[PDB]
This record gives sequence, structure tokens and C-alpha cells, in this order.
Amino acid sequence: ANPLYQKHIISINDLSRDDLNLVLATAAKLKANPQPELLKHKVIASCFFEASTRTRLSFETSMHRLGASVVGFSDSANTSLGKKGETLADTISVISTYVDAIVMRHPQEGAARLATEFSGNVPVLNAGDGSNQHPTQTLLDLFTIQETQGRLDNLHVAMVGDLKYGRTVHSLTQALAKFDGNRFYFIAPDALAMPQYILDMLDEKGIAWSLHSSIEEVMAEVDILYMTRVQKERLDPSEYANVKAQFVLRASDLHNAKANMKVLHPLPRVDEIATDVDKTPHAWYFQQAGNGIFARQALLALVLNRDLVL
Amino acid sequence: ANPLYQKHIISINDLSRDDLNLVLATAAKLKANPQPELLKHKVIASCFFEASTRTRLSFETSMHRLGASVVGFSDSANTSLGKKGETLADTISVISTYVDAIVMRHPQEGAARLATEFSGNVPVLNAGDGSNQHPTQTLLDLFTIQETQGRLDNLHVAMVGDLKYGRTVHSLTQALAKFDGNRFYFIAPDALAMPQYILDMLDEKGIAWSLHSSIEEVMAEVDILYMTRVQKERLDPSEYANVKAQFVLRASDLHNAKANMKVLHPLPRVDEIATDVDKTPHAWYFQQAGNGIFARQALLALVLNRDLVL
Amino acid sequence: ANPLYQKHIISINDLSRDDLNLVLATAAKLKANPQPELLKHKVIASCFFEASTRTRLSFETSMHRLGASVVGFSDSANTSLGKKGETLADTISVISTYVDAIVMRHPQEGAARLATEFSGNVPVLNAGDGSNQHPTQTLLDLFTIQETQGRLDNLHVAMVGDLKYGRTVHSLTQALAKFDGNRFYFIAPDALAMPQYILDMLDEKGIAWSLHSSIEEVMAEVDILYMTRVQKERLDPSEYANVKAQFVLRASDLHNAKANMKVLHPLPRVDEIATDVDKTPHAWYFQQAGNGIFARQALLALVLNRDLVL
Amino acid sequence: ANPLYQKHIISINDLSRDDLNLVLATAAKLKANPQPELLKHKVIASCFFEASTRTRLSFETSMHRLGASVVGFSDSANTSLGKKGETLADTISVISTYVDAIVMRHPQEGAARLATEFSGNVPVLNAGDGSNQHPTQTLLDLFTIQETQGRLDNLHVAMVGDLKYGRTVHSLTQALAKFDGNRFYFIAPDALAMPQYILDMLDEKGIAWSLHSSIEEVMAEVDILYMTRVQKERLDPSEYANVKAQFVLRASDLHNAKANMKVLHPLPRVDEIATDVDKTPHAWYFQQAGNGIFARQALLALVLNRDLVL
Amino acid sequence: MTHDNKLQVEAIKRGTVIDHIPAQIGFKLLSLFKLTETDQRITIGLNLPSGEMGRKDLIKIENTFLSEDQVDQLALYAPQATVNRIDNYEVVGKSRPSLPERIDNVLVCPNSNCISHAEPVSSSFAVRKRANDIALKCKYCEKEFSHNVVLAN
Amino acid sequence: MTHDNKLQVEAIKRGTVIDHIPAQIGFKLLSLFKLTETDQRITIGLNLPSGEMGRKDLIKIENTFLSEDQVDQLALYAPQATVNRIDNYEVVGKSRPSLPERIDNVLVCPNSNCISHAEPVSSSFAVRKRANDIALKCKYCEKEFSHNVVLAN
Ligand SMILES: Nc1ccn([C@@H]2O[C@H](COP(=O)(O)OP(=O)(O)OP(=O)(O)O)[C@@H](O)[C@H]2O)c(=O)n1
Ligand SMILES: Nc1ccn([C@@H]2O[C@H](COP(=O)(O)OP(=O)(O)OP(=O)(O)O)[C@@H](O)[C@H]2O)c(=O)n1
Ligand SMILES: [Zn+2]
Ligand SMILES: [Zn+2]
Repeated sequence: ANPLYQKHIISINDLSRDDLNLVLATAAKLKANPQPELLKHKVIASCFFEASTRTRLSFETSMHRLGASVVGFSDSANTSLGKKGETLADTISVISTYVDAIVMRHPQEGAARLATEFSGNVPVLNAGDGSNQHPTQTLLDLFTIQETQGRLDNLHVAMVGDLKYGRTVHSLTQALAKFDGNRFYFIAPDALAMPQYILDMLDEKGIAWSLHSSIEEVMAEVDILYMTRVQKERLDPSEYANVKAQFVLRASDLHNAKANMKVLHPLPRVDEIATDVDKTPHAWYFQQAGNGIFARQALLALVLNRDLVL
Repeated sequence: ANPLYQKHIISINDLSRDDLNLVLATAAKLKANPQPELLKHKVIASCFFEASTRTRLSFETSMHRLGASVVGFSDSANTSLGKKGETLADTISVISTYVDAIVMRHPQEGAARLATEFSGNVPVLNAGDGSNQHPTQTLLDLFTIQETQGRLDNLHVAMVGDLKYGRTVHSLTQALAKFDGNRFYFIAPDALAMPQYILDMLDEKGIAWSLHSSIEEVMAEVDILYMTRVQKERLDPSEYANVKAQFVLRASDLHNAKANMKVLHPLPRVDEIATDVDKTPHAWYFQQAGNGIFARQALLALVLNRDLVL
Repeated sequence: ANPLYQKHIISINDLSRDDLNLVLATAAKLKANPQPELLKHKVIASCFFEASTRTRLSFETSMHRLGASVVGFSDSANTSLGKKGETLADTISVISTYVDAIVMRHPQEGAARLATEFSGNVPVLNAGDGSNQHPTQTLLDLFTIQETQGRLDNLHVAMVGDLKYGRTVHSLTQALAKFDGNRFYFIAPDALAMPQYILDMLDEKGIAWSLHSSIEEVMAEVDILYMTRVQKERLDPSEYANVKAQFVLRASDLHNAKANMKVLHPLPRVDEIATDVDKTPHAWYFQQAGNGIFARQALLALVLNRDLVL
Repeated sequence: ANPLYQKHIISINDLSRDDLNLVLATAAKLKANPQPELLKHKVIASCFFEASTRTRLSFETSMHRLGASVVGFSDSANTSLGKKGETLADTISVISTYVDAIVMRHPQEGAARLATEFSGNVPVLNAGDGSNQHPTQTLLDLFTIQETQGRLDNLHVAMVGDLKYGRTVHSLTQALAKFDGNRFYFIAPDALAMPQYILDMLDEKGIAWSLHSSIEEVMAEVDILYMTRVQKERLDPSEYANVKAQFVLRASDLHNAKANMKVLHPLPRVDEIATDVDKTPHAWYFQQAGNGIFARQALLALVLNRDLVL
Repeated sequence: MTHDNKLQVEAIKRGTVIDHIPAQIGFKLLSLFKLTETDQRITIGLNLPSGEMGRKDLIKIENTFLSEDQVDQLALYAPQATVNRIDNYEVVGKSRPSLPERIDNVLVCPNSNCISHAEPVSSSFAVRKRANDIALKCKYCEKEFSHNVVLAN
Repeated sequence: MTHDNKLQVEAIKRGTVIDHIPAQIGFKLLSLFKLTETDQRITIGLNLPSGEMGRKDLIKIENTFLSEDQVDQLALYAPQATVNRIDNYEVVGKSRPSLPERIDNVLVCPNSNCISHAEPVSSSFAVRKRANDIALKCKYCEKEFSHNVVLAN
């Protein structure tokens, strides 16, 4: 039986390097020969207690491309659950009574892991729990670095933007640290700096990182440039606009990028990457979003299947 | 052709004992050998004009487990139907023009029965009409009494909670009265008493019932203890809390319950059943919710199929 | 100073028969010989944390017919104080440094009493606190009973409607049970009847009361008919429409009433009192609302002025 | 006429030390010997396009303790002006034909200053404009520092909380840097520290300041402790709960304070100041809110009266 | 200084001894009435072998004399108790609790719309009807409940 | 005999004596670890003179052997407490608390958005002596806090 068979994919810190490579080699196969009836007759719940369209449409299309049925709700817009005083432990003890896996997003951190205590042995795959984790966004990012760069070690990866609150830059830094010889460049305004616990974990593993104030200091050396959106609510109108709005990429900045350099962005991009970057061969944010189909398909295949023959 | 073929399941008072037993023997078969393509190519509408997540997810998963497609809406959150001044007669005359059955919940009593006048011969299955009926919740309850108790007659059934407004205790009392020798114990605060029309119908059928003020008066004799939630809105804050909040079950109260006694609750339970009851072998509320899958599957199978070979 | 000078007016329970008589005596003087500059230079705060337009406007008009200034607010989905974190105690502690008296209506019971512990020596007058007290309504009903009947003792007072939850009828019975010889008739749907506490108190004082079923039964003996509205939230629509052929009042029903009998209603009178009653001599609910002005002017004048010579 | 007669009060930056002293001198006279008919026959407009209940009520009470009339509004999801298309400039141009002075609070910065160009010769007083200015708060804090300490120079003023975004602390530092010899201690989470502009200004004047980490460090030297609230929106809940063991004030911490040391807070004080501080002699935030009345009466009297002889 | 043992532990030099505490109410009493925040020596016996209830509990607080109103707050939880007051190794005083007229701080109004839940006030209840069974009226919301119910929560 | 030390000693036959409880942690320990929910004889001593470590507390629990894990748990509160088992009238093992792997149940997540606040869950933190302090990682939100942020709250 494969190691992920019937496991819960709650956190990236729980997946080993080997776990990461198994998912990523399976995504590569399903991208190459489809298996559109592997999950035939499986019914899966797509519970998004917090709405997230991008993520839901992708998760469900991946479920549809392997043949599974989907039931569920998008909410944050009062669709009857939580009324009276139904606890989440009780909602999950009733939903796992008839579905084969629960994909769930929720506003509080820890909610997917508590679902795990109540689901019996229906697996729980986490699609975001507050500011804690989002495994399936790190899995697709990793798959896109792997697929375009050919490797996940010896990378020079730059992380640009709000590094203090960006839930995905924090997990991708944790996963790339599972691998060897990667080098990090963090470029963030001072108020949005990469927290100590990341930095401390990097230092303790002997991994090299450095902070820079502009992208042009490091463009030449870089392989993956992972951009984040600054949320203007996190600053005041004037701070955002003042000098700090220069974590924005334009096509002209790519002048001297290596032929292999790729720009990734979990999205929505609002203005940190200008529209003219799209026509460059380095723009890979949308092809990154398309790769979420195969990484989410691979996890569902590996978790619901004992033995996966390919 | 089976008796339920292409009938509307609007009310429990319209189903005979034989009708009830046929559905329940079919639920038992589908629970035992699945028939995941019996409703292949059927498209069913899941119209929940009033949102009810628990009920919708269950109805749709049952539709998915027999192979049917589902289209439809959850609303009570202004999703365009009822705008301009579209009557329900007109909404249903247009939806029955392309679906094979309508499952519908609605806030006013009588709405499913009016849908029946306009659907042509697309069957209408009612998932709740205001304070009137909910057949599919009584069917699953009955199936869970049958399956755990081995029978539906000669039962000592206690009904605890708000018996005046609880739509489901009223219908389950009506269905169990279809059968023989059952004995009822009603335990309700005075303002939430079981209405006369129930009591009068019981008296007229020679069925025995009695009112008690605590569960410990009757625990020893009881087979099914069906708990209801008191809605605090139905009382004032102080009334609810005052003496009347003792229609709450804890594990310690089960001390002398018969080995067969089962606790059922349509849900959400908020605090009338304490968390420690769950670890007792008598807690059957969630296994009751899981049984809604087979009772709803059986009705859909029986209504859309001429002859059901098993 | 007068007995109520700088006193807090929170519960009718807290004021003796003599205080009640002092108020009703003053209100008759203020109705007779107006004193428009009595509170000249006082600023009263009208803090309605719960919107009530008729009670707010009667009070601000009282404030202004005695010459005072008014600062305040009302609140449905608006106006910052309370918010969350802002305690009522810190709102009061701050507002009691600005004003000379506080009139407040709030949704939780005892809000006016909590206020009293933070206003300093600024008097706090309760205009409604959840389901507990509303003394300025009881004072205007008593003024209206006194000026129509000539006394407050030896009355045959019929109370009708939701006796279980009308806060005004609980108060009125307490207050009229401080005068002597009053006989009480309580015509309620038994789902909505007098709490046993009102009834238990009335028996310790020896007061006579009786429960009746329809006004037609007591019409002939009664001096005040105090109608209350029936809260259709607290009732099932089908129960609501079922009770006898209601307890609504029409002029046909009055063909029997005593010449000096008056119908009172705290208002709104939605459908329990038909429009034809409005033109009989027995209709007194609008004159009852006009006396609100004289009752609240009396209370304000006594609280804020040491000696009042009128 | 007096220096401020018919002047606009928009930024604290715009008023010299002498103007600040003129106001604080007048407010002490108005507190001493009231003048209730000073603005008799003036109508002031209280235009709160942003709801602020404590600031609105302090101002309207100021207006009324000097005899003026008040027309105005507040606005959460209500009240037509602005709407869209209605420019602030045309609202002002219209309202300045009706009133004698305009007090306004608005969410965008410089709204009060734009107003000044359309009010004609009608004075405009700012009660808050986005994150820019709130001069009537600074004037009441200074009045409170002057009446508790006896001077406005040579003070050891500790400022605590969100120094980066409290508009009141930016203003207070500007204003206290017009008096002489003041020493400043700034205890902020470094994510929320004094902007370099306040700090750059303080150094051009030679003022001494220092940054500290916890109040326990400066407790012993300090005359004013000005606490500010920490905006938990601007913070991750987990960061918010992580900082040292907070910068909240409890009476245990005050065991060291100077006898004349006072704790000020613009309010609300949600949890940064515990309830036991309220009973120490060092608590002065409610007396600080009462002085709001005297500060805004002084400003209104000087703006609307040519010569004031009190 | 006298022959302690622990089955009925002996002698403090002056202080209070609340003895004949029902059983499992002794710790309830240390919690509720915060008896613990003194730097004085407290000695406590729990599930002890005698004072006729069979098992009983006992608290000894040297140098503290807590009295008359304090002794009466003990009445809803431990009405069978005796509060011995001691000076120079002798029980110079021995009283029992009796129902007070007011019980501050210790109870929670069972009415959830009461304002006392969210605010910097102490709970307060007016007490009435000795031993046939106690009703408690909240100071704030003025709802009267059965002690049974407030004492449940 | 006397330089007072014991006086008429509560010398138990079989049990656990938790000695050197740092003063004021004595009551925490009973509450948090729900040690009085037993029918066996306990004798507690609060704020004992122990000139030798100033003042301390001490719980004696009869016929109970609370151990290994149960003992290590106390490490966060009373870092130096010597638990002592007794089998027949004397010390048959003094055991010191070691900092454990996990601390379950007794502790609260600082994180107000952590789901453990509204749910039927028992808290659980992973302990890491980050040499200087002890960091505590929540099982659910996976946020890491100084043990002093958690032990205040
Ligand atoms: N200096 C002393 C003297 C007495 N006691 C305690 O005081 C309590 C009761 O005092 P006493 O009247 O001397 O014994 P009793 O007569 O049994 O009191 P009662 O009849 O009320 O039980 C006993 O539990 C005893 O331990 C004590 O601790 N210290
Ligand atoms: N029959 C016994 C034996 C011991 N003890 C208790 O067990 C503890 C064990 O201490 P011990 O090793 O006997 O001498 P100490 O020096 O007090 O131990 P430590 O060095 O840890 O303080 C003492 O507090 C004593 O009260 C007891 O109550 N009954
Ligand atoms: Zn209360
Ligand atoms: Zn947590």
C-alpha cells in the first residue's frame, strides 16, 4: 500500500521529503496518462466554510478529472451550518458518515486537524486553515519548480513581497528546506519581513539566506522568483504608496534574468506584477495555477487508493 | 411495478404501513449490496428554497451513490428565484420540464403538495415544508429503530424535549402509531407539551401514552429515547435556564438503561445531550444520520424504478 | 428636598405607594400649569442602545417642554458605543462626566442598574431593560387610570393578551397591588398566562384575581380593560389563528361596558383592537400616549429639582 | 478680536504655542465660571460622516452648555449626503449657507481642509479626518496634562501602544514639542513604533527621547503615562498575544509611580488597562474625557465670539 | 505545639478551624472563597475518617479570624459546619453558618441576557426561604431562580 | 524532635508526598491536575515554614501512586518538587520532575483564532527547551509561544 494511503494531508511539516517526491512523481504521471475513472463511485465533500473560489474550482475539477462525485458548500455567506450551536466536531462526525474524503477550508487555524479527530477513517485534506497551512498550494508550487527547473535542490529562490503574513511563502520555505543546497533571497518591506522562526529554522539547518532591498540586486542569480501580494489593509494608504510600493515587477526588470528563471505568484495578483510581464517566457503564474490540477489529483489518488498502478 | 413507483412523497400520513415496510426493506438491501448505477442518466433537482445543509448534503450524496446527476440551488440568501413575481406554480412548471424528480425544502407549509399540481409526472419528494412534514427524516428514524431494535411494534419509546414545535417528534408519533403495541412516554416542559391532536389520535387508536417530568422515572423501561432540541428563542433566557433546562442527558443517567436502549436526535444537538454520552454504546445519533443515506436512496430507487430487482 | 430628588428610577418595585402618588400628583400640576424653563440649562443624554421611536420621542419632548437640552443616540446597525470591548460601564463612566441626567433603554436586563454604579451622582432613568422593567410606562398607565377613574384603589382591572411576556402587565400588576381593594381578571391564551410569581405575590397580600377565558365574560364588571399585543414570534401561526375566535376587541363587544370603562394599550395595537373601537368613548390608548409627556415631565422635574413649588 | 476669532481649526500644526495656551487658559475660565448663553442664537452643524459616539456627544454637549442650537447627522449605512456624485464641496457649499459653524469628522484625510475652501466665512472645526488630525483631542489632553502637572514643559511623558498608527500620539508629540524641556519615552512593539518623521522633527529641536521596551522600565521617572490601544486588525492574533507579556497596565506595575503621575487614554481602553487601575489615584482617563467639554467649549467660544471677557 | 496525628489533626496556635465540612465541598470552599491567598500557614485534611457524616473535610487557617458575615457565606455549601476560633490553643469561639441575606460574588446568574455576564461588577443575589428551599434573586436582572439552578450554573 | 519541623506527624503508610512545592503552586496543582477527585485521605499544608527554602507547600495523598508522566507534568509549575512514594511507612523512591514531551489538557492556546477555544478538544502542546526558555507549540494552530505567554494566557 503506498505511504499516503488514507492519511490526512493537514500540514506540510508532516510530509517528509519522500512523501513530497512520491506526490510529485504521481502528478507527473497523471499529467502524462489520465486516469479519469480511478475514483469512480467515490463521493467527496468539498466544505469551504470560508469561501475561496480559485481553490474550490480547482479542487473540484481535479475530483471530476479522476471520476469522483462531489457534494458540498461554499459559505462565509450564512448557508445554515453553525446555526443553533452545532460544534465543528459534530458537523464532521455527521459528514464523515457518508462521504469518502473531506476537503475543507476554514477561518480558524487548527480546524482541519481537529476534523481529523472526528472523521473516523475518512481522510481530511486541508485547503487552508486561517493563517496556518495550505499543503495543496505548496504541493503545486513545488511541482511547478520541479517541472520547470528539473530539480528541487540547489535552487536560488527569491521571495518577494509580504513575507510576514504570506501563509504560502512560509510553507514553501519550510518545504524547500527539506531539500539540499537551496539559497534564499528575501526582498520585503521592513514591516513585512520574514519572521524569525523561519529564519531560525533556516540557520539551524545550515541553509543560506540573505535580505535585499531590490530585485535587481539579485535577478542575475535567480531561478524561481516567487512574488506575493501586499494586502494594502496591512499598511496604511500612504505607507503602501510611499517608497515601499516597489516590490513590483515590470518586464524591463527581467533584462538579465537567466533563461530558466520563472516568476510564480499564488494569485490574485493585483498590481505587483505588471501586465507586460505576461508576454515574457518567464511568466509562469497561470501555468502554475494549471499545475494545481495535477498536484491535487495526485493527493486524492494516493489517499483513496491502496496500490496505485500506473 | 412497485406501489411507490412515480408517487410523490409529500406526507407521512399518506404512506401506509406497507409503504413504510417496503421502503425500509429496500434501504436494508441497498445498505447490503450497492447499486451505484441504478439511476444512471437520471438528473435530479435539489431545490432548497430554505437552506438546510445537513439535509441537502445527505440527499445529494444519496443521489450520487445511485448514479444520478444533480442540479439545483440552496438559497434563503437571495439567489434570483422569486424575483419579478414568479409564482412557485411557475417555477415548478419550468423546472419539471427537464429533470426527472424534484427534491425540495421550502419555508411555507404546503409548498411540496402544491408543487405536485404543476410537476406533470415528475415526482416531488418533500425535504421539509415549514412546520408541516419531513417524511425523509421520519423514514431514517424508523429505519434506525428497526435496524437497532429488530422491530417497529411493541416498542417503549420516550420523547423528550420540545414536543410542541418539534416537527419530527409529531410525525414519528404518527408513523409509530401505524404499528402495534407501542407505548409512549412524553417528557417535555409544560410550555412545550405534545399537542392535543397527537394525543387525541393516540387515544382514539387505543395506544398507551403517559407524561413524566424526568427521564429517570422511565429509563429502565425504555427502548428508543428520542431527544429534541429546545430552541431558546421559544422561551425567554431566564425560562430556559430556570428548572425547565433539565431535559438534558448526561452519561451518568444511562446507568440502568436496557442493553438495547438507543438515544436518537435529529440534530444539531447543542447541549441537550452532553458530550460524554457519545462514548456510551447507546449513543446512536450519528449512526442515525448515516442511515439517512439509505432511507433517501431507497425512496429515490423505488420512485424512479418500475420494478426494482435486487 | 422632595423624596425623589437625585434618585435613580430603575424598577417599579423600588418605589413605594407614596412615591407613585407624588409623581402622579406632580404630573397633574405640570399638565395644568406648564413650567417651560424649569430645567433651563440642564443637558439630558437620551442613550437608546435599543431603538424605540415612540418612547424616545415622548421622552425628548418631555425634556424639551421643561426647557432642557438633549444629546443622545438610538441604534440599529450604527453608532459606535458599546461596539465590543467598550463596556457599558465605561460608556456610562464617560457620559456621566458630560450630562446632568441619563435616560437609557438597552436590550439586556439590569443595564440601567449596572449604569447606576458608574454614573456618579448623575441620576439614571430606565426606559426599558430587556424583559425586566419599564417604570415610566407604568407611571403613565397609572396616571391614565387615576384621571379616568378618579382613584387607584378598588378597581376591577381586566388584563388581556400575552400576560406571560408583556413586561408592562407585570409592572402594572405590581404597582396596582400597592393600592387597596383592586380585583384582577386575567384573560390570556393558557400558553401565555400570568407567571406564578405575580400570582403568588398577589395572594400573599390577599388580592383577588381570577383567570378568564374571554373578555365577553368580564365586560360588564370592568373599569380598566388593559389590552396587550400578542407576539406572533412566540407562537406558531396556526395556534395564533386558533384561539377561540381571538381575544381581539371590536365595538360589538363593548355594547355591555360600563360608562366609565376605558380600553388602554401600551401600543402598537396592530390587530387586537379594531378601528371601530377608536371612535367609541371607551377608547383611551392615544390619550394614554399623550399622558406619557406629563408622567415623564413629573419624574424629570422631581429628580433634577430639589423642591418644586407648583 | 481674539487671535482665533473666525479661524478654522484643522491641524495642530497650524496653531502656535501661544494659541494652544490661549485655548487652555479659556477652558479653565469656562470650567470655573460657566457662561450658558454665550452662543445663544448660534446654530452649529455636527456633520459626522464617520460615526464616533463619544466625540459626537462631547461636542454637542459643548455646543449646548454655551447655549447653541445643533443640527447635524452621523452615518453608518444611512443618511443621504455624499451618496455618490454629491461632492463633499457641494455638501459644504450648501450647509455653509444654513449654519454659523461646522464641526465635522470624515474618513478621508484633509476632508476638513477641503471644506475650509467651500464654507465661505463659516469656520470649520475638525473632529477627525482619516489618519491625519484630531486637534480637539490634543487640546483636551494638554488641558489634562496642565491641570494635573501644573505646566506643559519639562515633563517626562511616556507614550505606549500603537505609536505607528495612533493619530492622537502623533499630534500630542507635535504639540508638546512646542513647549520646552520635555523628555519623551516611547514604549511600542517594534512592529508599531514612532514614525521616523516624529523622531526626525524631535531631533531638529534638540528634544530628548528614548525608546523603551516595557513601562516597568520607565515607571519611576514619569509624570504622564499616555496609553494607546493596540489595533488587533494590524496584527496577527498570535503576534498580538506574544509581545513580552504585553504592555498592558495593571495596578501592580504602578507600585513604583510618582505621586503626581497620571495614566491617560483617549479611550476605548478594552484590555490594555485593567479595572484595578481605575481605583488607584493615578487613573485619569475619565476625568480626561470630562475635560473634553471644557476644551471644546473654549475653542467654540473663541471662534464664534470676537472678544471674550471672562 | 500539641499531639497532631492526621486522622483528626491537632492544634494551631490561634486561628480558624472550619470543621464538619460535608465532603468534596472543602476544596470547593478553598476555590470559591479564595482562602488561599494569605502567606499564613493553612493546614487542610481531606476525606477524613469521622465527624458524623462518616467522612468529612477540615481547613485550619492560623492567625486569620474570618467572621460572622464570612461564616455565613459558607451556609449554601457547608451549613453543617462549625467555625472554631482559637487563641492560645483553646477554642475561645464556636459558631455555625446561618443563611445570609445577600451572597455576593460567588454565583452566576443563570439568565443569559443578564448584563452581569459581560461587565466589571460582582454578582449579587438576594436570598430568601430558609431550608424548605432557597430562592436567589439577581441584583441586576431581578429574576428569581432556584438555588438548585444557580448552584448548578 | 522540636525545632518544630513536623509536630505529631502525618506520616502515612502508603502514598505519594509531593514536597517542596514552591509556595502558591500548591493550590494550582490541585486545581489543574484535579488531585482532590478522590475519596482517599489527602492532607495539604500551605505556606509551610521551611526556613531552608523559605516557605513551601506540600500535598500528602494516601494509597495513591501518581507517576512517571504524571510527575513530569508538574515540571512546568513546580520545577523542583520531590515526589516521594511510600509503601509501608517510609520513602521507597524520591522522584524529581523532568520536563515532558507534551503537556496535554492543562494549558490554553494564546491564539484567539485557534479552534481549540470553541471545541470539545483537550489542549496539547509540544515542549521544546529552547535553551534559555521553553517554547510550546500548539497541536492545532501550530503556533509556537514562550511558555510564559502561555502560563499567563
Ligand atoms: N488549638 C486547637 C484546638 C482544637 N483544634 C480543632 O478544633 C476543632 C473543634 O474544637 P473542639 O470544640 O475542641 O472539639 P469538639 O468538641 O469535637 O468541637 P465539635 O463538637 O463542634 O466537633 C477540632 O477539629 C480540633 O482539631 C485545633 O485544631 N487546634
Ligand atoms: N512514613 C512517612 C515517611 C515519609 N513521609 C514524608 O515523605 C517526605 C520524604 O522526605 P525524606 O526523604 O523522608 O527526608 P527529606 O529531607 O524531607 O526529603 P527531601 O530531601 O526531598 O526534602 C517527607 O516530607 C515526609 O513527610 C511521610 O509522610 N510518611
Ligand atoms: Zn441576573
Ligand atoms: Zn492553538
